[PDB]
Amino acid sequence: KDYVVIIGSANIDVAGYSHLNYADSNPGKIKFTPGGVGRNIAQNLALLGNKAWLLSAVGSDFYGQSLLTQTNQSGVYVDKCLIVPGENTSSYLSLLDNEMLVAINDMNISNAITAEYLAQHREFIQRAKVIVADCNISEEALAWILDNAANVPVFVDPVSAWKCVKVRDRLNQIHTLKPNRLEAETLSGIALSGRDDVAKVAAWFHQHGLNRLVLSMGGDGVYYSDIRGENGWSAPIKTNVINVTGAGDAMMAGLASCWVDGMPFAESVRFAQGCSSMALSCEYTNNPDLSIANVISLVENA
Amino acid sequence: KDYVVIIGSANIDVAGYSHLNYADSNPGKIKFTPGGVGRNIAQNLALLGNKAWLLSAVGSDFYGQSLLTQTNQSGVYVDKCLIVPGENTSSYLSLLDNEMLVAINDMNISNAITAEYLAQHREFIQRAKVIVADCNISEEALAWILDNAANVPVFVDPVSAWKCVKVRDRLNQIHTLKPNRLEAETLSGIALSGRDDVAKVAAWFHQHGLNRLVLSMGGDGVYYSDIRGENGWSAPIKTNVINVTGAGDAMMAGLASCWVDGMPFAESVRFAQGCSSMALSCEYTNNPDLSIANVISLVENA
Ligand SMILES: O=c1ccn([C@@H]2O[C@H](CO)[C@@H](O)[C@H]2O)c(=O)[nH]1
Ligand SMILES: O=c1ccn([C@@H]2O[C@H](CO)[C@@H](O)[C@H]2O)c(=O)[nH]1
Ligand SMILES: [K+]
Ligand SMILES: [K+]
Repeated sequence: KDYVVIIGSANIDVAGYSHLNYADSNPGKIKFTPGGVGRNIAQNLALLGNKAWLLSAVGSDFYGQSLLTQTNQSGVYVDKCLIVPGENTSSYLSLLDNEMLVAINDMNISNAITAEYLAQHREFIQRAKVIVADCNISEEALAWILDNAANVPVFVDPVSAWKCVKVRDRLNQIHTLKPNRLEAETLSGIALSGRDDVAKVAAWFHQHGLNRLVLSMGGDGVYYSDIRGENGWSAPIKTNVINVTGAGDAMMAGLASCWVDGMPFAESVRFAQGCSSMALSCEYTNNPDLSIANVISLVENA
Repeated sequence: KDYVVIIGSANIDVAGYSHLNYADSNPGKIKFTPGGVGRNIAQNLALLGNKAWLLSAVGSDFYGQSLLTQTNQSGVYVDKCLIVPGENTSSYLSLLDNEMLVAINDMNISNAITAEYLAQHREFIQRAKVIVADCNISEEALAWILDNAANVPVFVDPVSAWKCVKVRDRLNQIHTLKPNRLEAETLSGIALSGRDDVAKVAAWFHQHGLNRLVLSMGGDGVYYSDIRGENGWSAPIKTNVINVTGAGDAMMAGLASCWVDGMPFAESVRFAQGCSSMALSCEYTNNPDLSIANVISLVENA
């Protein structure tokens, strides 16, 4: 009865492209994918074999319930997700071409994931092996999670350069943070011009009380640092990338899962990279052939 | 046990706008509305009080099942709508601004609404008081409907200038056609420069065997013509137009419904205009306050 709790946003990604110029109902292709950092992480966790509870918010509309249902049949326990009356399920609209042209995000239902709401599941949350939170939620909600985790490790996904900042004053309450270059720069106030500067950035994070840093630098690789002194680089699992979406979602899932499985820091980072790689090689936001098995086959094939 | 059968397309309309410039996830607002000419006509018919069966196609995805469910709880009988495996539910994506910027339509599952499919409901179709078909379906499918209607009146919505053409050779099999200016011009090969040319256009339609013509000219009004000699104009119900979508859908519903209610042609046209007016004054694709009562109140306020 070990379970993982993911507190994040549940979205519908809608992607459309043509086969193009404006003020015209132009023929093309549209796809509805299930999305949202929290939701995607929960799903990757279920595909990794953990029993994952999603604490998110969808609307009273029917498409919310289709998001929930689709998520549930992926192995995720969505029966505490909040259904909000009157308001609409959040979404990520994305206009492409044969390659993004533009994108809209409507994610205000994330503000419904309140302190009140999580407080009604305090005990349940405090009896998880691991809590994973994304920064789509309000500052009040993230503060509540970090203040009432009862020594349950909180893994935090910073999401964006804009949304990561709510983490700055609470690095001492976070077990593992996984920022990208821009996010780390935005948090520390130190430029990540090159591979020379990861040390000062990590040192900044550790002096502000961050237990573990998992820093994705892109092509440079992943730099990981433990406040107890262990640090290192891991070079990318070089891959045939079709779409990049769900990469970080998969990596977060890998980190939390490996932690729950008793794996060491470095090897958990390598495994997580394998996961994100599987994500990079799938047209969909989450890969339904993500497994401990073929992630390990992607890793031993190093 | 009188029922109405609607054979058309079932879509999800997605509308997104900002608070906008490119290569950026712009915070904004997204709405999923149920749509598709056929589906909307069925819904307006249910709100007009008829018991309406929808023969459409949605995908094996979950959002299809949500389209069906929302439509069913709007009062429509969707239990013969086809759920197609492997392929995804069709949709009308719309990028707006505070004013449409661009639109994509993905409507290829409409080609799954086959002759085989309708033939498996031959009996049921042939025992309706009226059949309503849209030109989103294939030429083979429309030809099958018109060839096996068993003297059940077929009301046809032409949909677009591009899609209306499949109606040209089968006007003698159609009870009532409702084209716009552009559609009538495209069908007849006669220019509708002004209100002078409605007579020649209508005469062209009647010599090609069309029983009834309901011609919407926009601000000019609605010109209606019976192959038996009755014709006339009806001036628009001037309204507070918020968005225009679902106008013609509402009008078609009004026409079919009024026909089923034994109403005369002209008064059915006036009533139908009232319906479209209710639609014009609702932000949504279908107005849930469309009713015999308050449309008739929109008409008596003439
Ligand atoms: O602020 C944002 C932007 C995107 N996403 C989600 O992240 C995924 C892309 O990695 C998609 O599911 C998208 O909905 C969020 O959760 N928050
Ligand atoms: O070829 C098309 C284009 C649009 N629509 C639908 O018609 C409505 C607008 O009148 C919307 O629901 C839209 O999805 C169709 O059914 N077919
Ligand atoms: K992916
Ligand atoms: K409308």
